[PDB]
Amino acid sequence: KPRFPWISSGSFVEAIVVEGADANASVTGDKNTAPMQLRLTGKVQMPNDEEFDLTGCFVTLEAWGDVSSERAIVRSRSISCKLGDDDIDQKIAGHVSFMGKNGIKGEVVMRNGQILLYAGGAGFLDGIGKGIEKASSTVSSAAKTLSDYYIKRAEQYHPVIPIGAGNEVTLVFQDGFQLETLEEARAKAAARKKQNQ
Amino acid sequence: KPRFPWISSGSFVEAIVVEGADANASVTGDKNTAPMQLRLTGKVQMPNDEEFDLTGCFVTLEAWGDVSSERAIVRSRSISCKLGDDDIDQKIAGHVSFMGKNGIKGEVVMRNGQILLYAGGAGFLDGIGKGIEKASSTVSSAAKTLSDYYIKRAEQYHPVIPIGAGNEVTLVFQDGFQLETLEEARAKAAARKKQNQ
Amino acid sequence: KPRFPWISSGSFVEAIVVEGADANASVTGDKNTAPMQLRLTGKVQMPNDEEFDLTGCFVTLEAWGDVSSERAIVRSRSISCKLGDDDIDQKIAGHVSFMGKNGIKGEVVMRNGQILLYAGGAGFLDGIGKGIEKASSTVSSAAKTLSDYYIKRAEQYHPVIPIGAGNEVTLVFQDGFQLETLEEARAKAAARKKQNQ
Amino acid sequence: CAGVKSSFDCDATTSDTCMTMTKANQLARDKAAKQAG
Amino acid sequence: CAGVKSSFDCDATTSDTCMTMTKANQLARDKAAKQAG
Amino acid sequence: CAGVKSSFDCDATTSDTCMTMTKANQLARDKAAKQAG
Amino acid sequence: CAGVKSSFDCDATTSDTCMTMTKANQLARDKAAKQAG
Amino acid sequence: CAGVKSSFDCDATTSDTCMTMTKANQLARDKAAKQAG
Repeated sequence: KPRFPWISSGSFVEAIVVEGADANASVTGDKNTAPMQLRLTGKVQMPNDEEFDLTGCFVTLEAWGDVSSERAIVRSRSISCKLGDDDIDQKIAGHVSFMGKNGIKGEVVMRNGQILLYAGGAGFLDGIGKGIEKASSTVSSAAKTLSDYYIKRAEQYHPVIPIGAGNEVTLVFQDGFQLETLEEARAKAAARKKQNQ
Repeated sequence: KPRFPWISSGSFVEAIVVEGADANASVTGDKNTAPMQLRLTGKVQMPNDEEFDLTGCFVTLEAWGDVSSERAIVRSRSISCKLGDDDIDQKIAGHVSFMGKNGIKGEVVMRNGQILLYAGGAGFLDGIGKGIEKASSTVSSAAKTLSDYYIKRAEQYHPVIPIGAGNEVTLVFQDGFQLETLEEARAKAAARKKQNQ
Repeated sequence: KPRFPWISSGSFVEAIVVEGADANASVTGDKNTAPMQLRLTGKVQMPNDEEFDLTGCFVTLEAWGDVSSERAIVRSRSISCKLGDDDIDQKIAGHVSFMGKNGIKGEVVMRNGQILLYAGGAGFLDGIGKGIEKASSTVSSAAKTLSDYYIKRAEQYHPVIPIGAGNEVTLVFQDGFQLETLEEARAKAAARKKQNQ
Repeated sequence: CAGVKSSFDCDATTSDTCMTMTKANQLARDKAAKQAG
Repeated sequence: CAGVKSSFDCDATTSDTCMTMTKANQLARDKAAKQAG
Repeated sequence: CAGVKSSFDCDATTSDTCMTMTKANQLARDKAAKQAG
Repeated sequence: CAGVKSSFDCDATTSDTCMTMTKANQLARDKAAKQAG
Repeated sequence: CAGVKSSFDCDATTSDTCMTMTKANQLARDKAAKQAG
């Protein structure tokens, strides 16, 4: 029998986020993502009231944003842990749930304030100019150009989700796997490469 | 005979949702979904008044939203359970019914409030400006630009279904299958790979 | 002779719906359907005043909606029953008739109320603004933008047929078939695979 | 309005009484024995 | 407004009580033993 | 405004307290031993 | 209006009396024996 | 204006003190020995 018990799907464990990232909560969030990393602080809960001890192990993540629910959807990248003299480093799949719900709750921040105020002021100058430009018998250009430029410049910004510091979160292993040491991995790889037919 | 009785189609069992997810209740819900996980708390009911005991086992799900019925349609991904010393991890097909009806009942939440209010105020400024822009002999630009920008920015949001915490739900195995251990599975796989012709 | 009498086409049996589903009563109902399941509570009626006893057996269904007749058209998926020690699980074809008529009678529910009210109010603001925008010598923009957005957002909804709880329905086997045990099925499959030429 | 009649004659429909499907199996269980008798 | 009725009949929904999923596993643990008994 | 309700119910969120990730590792270190005990 | 006559002459139609198809089989059962006699 | 809040909470940023990178290496040199101690 192996020293590492099999990890079944749906096993969960709580943890503390070490360093946070700002989620690119745009329409293309899932492509241009920002990594983040968290440390374990509990014992993994196996499904039938079973526990295994992984603590202080690091998990590398890779997350984006979702503005509709203002929660930062994560995607686990790798598991890292160094027990005693042996080393663990594997690729796993999972997510993080905060306060009993998927993702991590947070607020949205935008930087359009001053730029939008300037654009509105320019267009207001356009409106007053066109109003004066009406009274006749039987400024607008500066406003239109600067308003177009300000709109094009302010369009660059996108919602950002600030998540990090030392909040409490919970990690879930969406797919089951088997923990195995780096030396064990290299021994297997060599055995497979041997083509022992 | 096997220790695991055959599971027939239509067998149902009640359970408790462990962690919930926010359903992307949009026109493309079924593609960009959010996983969720629940734990068993009862005994599976076989069709002819028969029962088998699975409790504390975990089920991984993968669900989206449906705004018309404001119910979150789910789709079971895998079954996980660790009885005694042996391990269960299989791919199954099924759904979840809440309060005797398909899906899980919930409400809809939207974040368009402030943005729509700002867009309406800008367009109201357009209306009053055009009204003043009429009285002549025998603001509008700021309003049009900011209104277009606000519409484009608010279009990003989509309905979200908040489901989770510790509500009571019922799981149904839509298609029949056979429970079988991971060791049993690997023994079979090797037997098939042997090509015992 | 076999222990299971041949099932002829047109045989019917009454039953009780266990859990219900909300029918997607749209133009594309027959594709994106919602499953439902019901339990038997009677004796199948064969055509010439003959009966066989199947009770407590489960049937898995797969149904959509029909707004014109406000009846939920069903389509039987599989038959499941566990008599004594032997197991039944087969693919069958059939439908369900309620109150002597095809489908299950129900009402239609829509969620457009508040959204349509808001759109109408916005367009009413457009109308009053354009009326004031007329009186001249010899709001409309907010209304048009928010009305277009509200129409696009409300177009998402589609009629929904709420059917379920514990209503009384009747099941009809549209096509005849032969009941046969799972062990019998596997024995046959092996016999066919033998290629006993 | 609709030119042809717009009403049905059965006027009977299903009642979703927010009843848990777990009890639905129990409800069908005892009725089947009772109706058979 | 909607021509057909715009309300349901169940009128029962889920309550997200901001409850930590760690306690959710504990909540299901004791209930399962109690309901079984 | 939004036709359906525009507020959530959890009303709890994360607090970015401008805390250096170096102390974050230390903060998780002692808590893990304490919660285990 | 329609240029040609818009009415039929049979003036007889079916009556959907919301009658359960289970009784429909019973209704046809006894009538068949009676009409045969 | 922006509908959602437009401010952060950390409110701490870097200070470019026009300091020559040659002294930057020296600044890191002594601090490393001091923080280690």
